[PDB]
Amino acid sequence: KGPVAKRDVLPDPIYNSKLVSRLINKMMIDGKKGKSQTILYKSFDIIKERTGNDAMEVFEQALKNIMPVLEVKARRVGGANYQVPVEVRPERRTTLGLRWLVNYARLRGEKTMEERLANEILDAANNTGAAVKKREDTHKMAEANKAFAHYRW
Amino acid sequence: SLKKGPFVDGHLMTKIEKLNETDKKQVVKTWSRRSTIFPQFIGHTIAVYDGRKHVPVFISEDMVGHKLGEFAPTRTYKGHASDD
Amino acid sequence: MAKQKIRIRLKAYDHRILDQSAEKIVETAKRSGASVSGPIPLPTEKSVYTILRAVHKYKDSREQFEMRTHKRLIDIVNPTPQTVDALMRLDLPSGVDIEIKL
Amino acid sequence: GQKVNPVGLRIGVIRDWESKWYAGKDYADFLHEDLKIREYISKRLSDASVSKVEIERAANRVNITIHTAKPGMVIGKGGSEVEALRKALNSLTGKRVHINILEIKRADLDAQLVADNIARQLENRVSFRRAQKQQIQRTMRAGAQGVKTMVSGRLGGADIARSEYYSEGTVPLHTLRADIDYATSEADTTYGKLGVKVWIYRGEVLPTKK
Amino acid sequence: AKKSMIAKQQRTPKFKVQEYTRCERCGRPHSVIRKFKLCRICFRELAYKGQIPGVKKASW
Amino acid sequence: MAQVQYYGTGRRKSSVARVRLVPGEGRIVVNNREISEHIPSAALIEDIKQPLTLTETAGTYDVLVNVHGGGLSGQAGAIRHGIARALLEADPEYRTTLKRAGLLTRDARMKERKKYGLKGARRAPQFSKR
RNA sequence: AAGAACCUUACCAGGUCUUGACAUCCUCUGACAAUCCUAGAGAUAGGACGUCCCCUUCGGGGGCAGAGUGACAGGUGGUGCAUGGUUGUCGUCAGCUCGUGUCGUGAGAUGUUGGGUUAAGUCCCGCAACGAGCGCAACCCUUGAUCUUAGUUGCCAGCAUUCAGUUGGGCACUCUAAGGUGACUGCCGGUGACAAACCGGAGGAAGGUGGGGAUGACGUCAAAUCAUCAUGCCCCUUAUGACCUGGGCUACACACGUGCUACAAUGGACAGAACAAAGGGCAGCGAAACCGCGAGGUUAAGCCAAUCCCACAAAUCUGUUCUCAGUUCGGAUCGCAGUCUGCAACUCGACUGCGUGAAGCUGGAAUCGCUAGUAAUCGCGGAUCAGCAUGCCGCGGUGAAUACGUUCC
Repeated sequence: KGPVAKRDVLPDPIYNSKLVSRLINKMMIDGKKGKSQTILYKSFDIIKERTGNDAMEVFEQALKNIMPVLEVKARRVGGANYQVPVEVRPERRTTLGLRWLVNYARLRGEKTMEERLANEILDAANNTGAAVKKREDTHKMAEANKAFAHYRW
Repeated sequence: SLKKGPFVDGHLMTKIEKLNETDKKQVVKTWSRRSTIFPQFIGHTIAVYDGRKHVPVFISEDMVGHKLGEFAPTRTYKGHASDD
Repeated sequence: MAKQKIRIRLKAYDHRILDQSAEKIVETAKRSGASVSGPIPLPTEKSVYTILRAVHKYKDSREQFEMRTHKRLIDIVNPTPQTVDALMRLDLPSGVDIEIKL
Repeated sequence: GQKVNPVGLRIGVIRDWESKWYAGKDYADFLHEDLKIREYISKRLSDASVSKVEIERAANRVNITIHTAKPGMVIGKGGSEVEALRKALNSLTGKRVHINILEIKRADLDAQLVADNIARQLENRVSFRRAQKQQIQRTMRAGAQGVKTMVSGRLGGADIARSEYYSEGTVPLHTLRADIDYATSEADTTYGKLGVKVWIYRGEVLPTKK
Repeated sequence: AKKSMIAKQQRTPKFKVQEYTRCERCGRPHSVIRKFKLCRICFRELAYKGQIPGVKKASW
Repeated sequence: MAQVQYYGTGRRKSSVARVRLVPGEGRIVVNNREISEHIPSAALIEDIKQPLTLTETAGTYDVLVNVHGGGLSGQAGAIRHGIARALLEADPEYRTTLKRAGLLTRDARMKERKKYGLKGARRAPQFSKR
């Protein structure tokens, strides 16, 4: 067993950073890099169109805003389940952030998928929307019930 | 089917031909159900060999292109337990 | 300057028999002859076959037996009749597909 | 499996096919004529015996060479028998024939012959255990790096069924250079048929180069 | 009834379509490849017997 | 017979490419077509062109490449490994920075042959107790 | 079940045969065999046109038919609780044993335990044990790097040619298949008894059994197959056999297993543009030209095939258009009109044109797969095959997410 090696992603040319490539990995469906590509560039364009600001900045603030500080983990030691709160790994933080992000972005119901990814990422920028609400819900399930997971396990 | 054309085995052809020209004999069995109905064949009644028992069949003007053996179902209905 | 030339071709299942046959068929070309092109490789086409293991069911288990088919070509610029008369005799091999054409 | 035949693995890498040729416009017909030749050699297997026949064909020609522990059984006196066989085969194949002969040294070492022999012993109703022991002793006289043998079906007529096997020396079937001979045989006792199997490890083959 | 079946097959069919493939070594119809006209089991046992080159088994 | 040029074969998953680093304007040529044109748009094409930019930057050498086999991304990747190895044959000294870049090897991998009893050469359609 | 329209087919119904559809011995004549007519659903019977051949001093030789005859032949009849043979299963899990010796009254134990290490009874060290056999591993194939040998039907860079690698030429390169090179913890560093081995780094196309396949140990389940074949025993024989027509193997109130297609705007529809691999082909593939909206047809070049054909890759990309709904979503069901194959498409074939436009707007309890070119998904080919492939076997395109860990199943 032991820890497994993990490949680093090929950096996205625009905007340079590999994290956007991680978005290219997560947003993708049916194995299509090109569909993720088009939705990505149209996403940067629609961000450019409404309320002018650098896309990388609002994206960075969004991803910083969508990462949970703690996460519960259910374990049936006896009658009924018992979740144990714990500090989240940063890779797990960005993973949960991007996954709840794309998931709630999928259900926005807007006619244009790019525009609702825009509305969603700006909701993350504005400390609102289903994603921030869900991270807040995880924050509620955590802390309030961390006493069982204080320093025991 | 396709073209030129519908295909009787040909014995039924001479049979119904002789029956049409004269005698006017009614009710005759056949094992060859594959044969299609023809305009010269009209008005005859044939016992159709489903296998278990021959089923007599009158020929209305309406039926021609349908297969002669199609009218008699070999299948037995239904059979089911508690109806209604 | 171009001209039609004899171009013998070989085909066989086993390869050792095939290139042994190639050496035997070019060796006659070398004596009482000239130039003598080498046996150039050809892509070779195999035929896969999947068959059930069990006499009855258990179709989930099978096996793949296959039959590859090698091919080769040999050429010579000079027809040289004497080695053509020499060509008529071929003690080896029993398993070979030689084909002569000009 | 549980036991895949070693003979189905040894061929190609370390041994040649029993019948090699090329096809061809009619791949099936050559196989038909060759299997028929096997059908008549099987009739020749009744007493004259044979370890194996090798076959080669090259368009209107055939090379059905034989190798046998007892060469004179098929030749006869004056060589008339091999000629009559040549005619009996020429009448069937429809093509020129010239059947060949070979006499194996230390013939007991061959798996086919010892298997047919112990099978005949099973036909003789000798005890199967002692017969397998005489098999191991005889193959020990033959001199080999390793030998294994096995029998199945009714044994002495006792019980509903039984299977047995004896061995001495290494018998590595999983080795790809082992050059292990394989054989099967089918005894016919009144109680029932007796399955026969034998494995012969002749030894590893060392590849050559020039 | 395999003898009756091979007797049925070796005799010329009233119509050419009727001639289904079957191996000579064994009288079993069905699941016989047309290209070699052998039984899957016929070809199996001959494969362990080794009838044709070559390799055998499970390459590529 | 003209000015000296280096060349480096580069394949991936049954897609082979033949790059030619002739010195010049540095505009790339794939099958007598521009890289901006042969695979629109496609941003990944810049990743095909990255290794030259990761090494000192920049010549830039003109590239005449002929590729065959595979899909678009695969043949483009063949263009990438092909310009990479050609850059390797440019000067021996560059290879050191290349170890930091990886960007060579062409790791041979291609889709596995299907197993019998399996659809995806690994995946099993279904299982069900009882 | 790698093709149930007939055949297959075994089973049913009806019509027929009893030394027989199939094999051999006898006596025995005679070539065998067919060409049509008649009756019949066929099966076959009643006729003519017909066979009357080949080597031998006459005995014969030869297939083959016919006749009778005892024998026999035949069974997909029963028995996988009689079997050979073949195959699942734990499981590609690392164990299962033997020789000698020791110990124990005996069964049994030691070896095979213990320490370190490994995917592994892998190696190392120690141990009253020392070895050995069957496995794992290695040996094989496939894939990747490179060299050499060999350059056409394949290859086109450097040169000219052209609509076209097509044609001169080139035989570099791609590519092709033979022989080689290469990986072995070996080089370094650290740990460890300085052992085995692990970790880190360099070298390298590929690093620590490189990736994949093959390779399935003693045995378990009286596991599966008398129905592939073979066959002990039992049973039937003018019938559990044989021939034929038609059926049925496709039933239909329903349950379950396993696939396919969708429930849609990352989309549908239209137009344009672009990248494959592998396999098959002479009783075949069948281009091109032409006819038909289509399916296909007419006609026909080339190809026994690195030449030519099956053959166009599809997703994708680029724009146009629909703007969130039982919909330009999906295609069911059915009608009409055609078409391919076949004596013949009613039961019970496939495809096309037109028309009809179910249900379904992501699915309870529950449950399955998969650690990287895997999952996801898009097309292609083949075995099968007259026709019929959503199944099976392969080929390539696009191509991820996650692995904290052994608490729990």
